[PDB]
Amino acid sequence: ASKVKQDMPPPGGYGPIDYKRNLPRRGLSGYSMFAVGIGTLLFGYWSMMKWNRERRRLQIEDFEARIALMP
Amino acid sequence: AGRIASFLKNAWAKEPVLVASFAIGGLAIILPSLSPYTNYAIRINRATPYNYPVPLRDDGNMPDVPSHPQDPQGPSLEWLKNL
Ligand SMILES: CCCCCCCC/C=C\CCCCCCCC(=O)O[C@H](COC(=O)CCCCCCC/C=C/CCCCCCCC)COP(=O)(O)OCCN
Repeated sequence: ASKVKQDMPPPGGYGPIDYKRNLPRRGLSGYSMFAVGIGTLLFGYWSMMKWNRERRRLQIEDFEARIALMP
Repeated sequence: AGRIASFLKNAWAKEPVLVASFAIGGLAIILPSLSPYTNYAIRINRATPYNYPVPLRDDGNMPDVPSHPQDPQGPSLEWLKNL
């Protein structure tokens, strides 16, 4: 006596279902990456230049200590 | 002018690795000849006293040889301190 009941889609329809490819760009330019790399290299070069010059001075100092102690 | 430009564009499009390798190699070859600090590197290598400095027998005719390490004569490393 009751209404026919069955598994049916809701009145209207269903919400849209996405299927298309979605790969966002999500990246920097090539120039920016290359510039960051070159700047990092230059900073490291300058720091290591100072450090190695100081190390050469220290090495000369201890070599002179040896020279003084040798006789 | 334009032929080499197109060749370099094609190389950058197809073989960036080889382009970078050749650029780095060329820079490494040519830049040291134009640097003013190469002589400083040579002098730093020369200024390292690996062995004992043997003193010279004084004969009264060496005005440019010190008689004590703290005497003003002889080489100076003041340039190295400020470098
Ligand atoms: C003066 C610098 C010299 C010293 C520095 C270099 C040290 C190390 C670099 C040399 C290593 C040897 C590299 C030998 C190159 C072989 C070329 C070749 O035949 O490869 C071609 C491909 O390469 C070519 O396209 C032929 C030559 C193209 C030009 C390559 C670079 C030439 C110079 C470009 C830059 C010049 C200098 C930089 C300036 C930049 C501008 C500001 C074949 O590719 P396949 O792997 O077989 O393909 C399989 C899949 N298809």
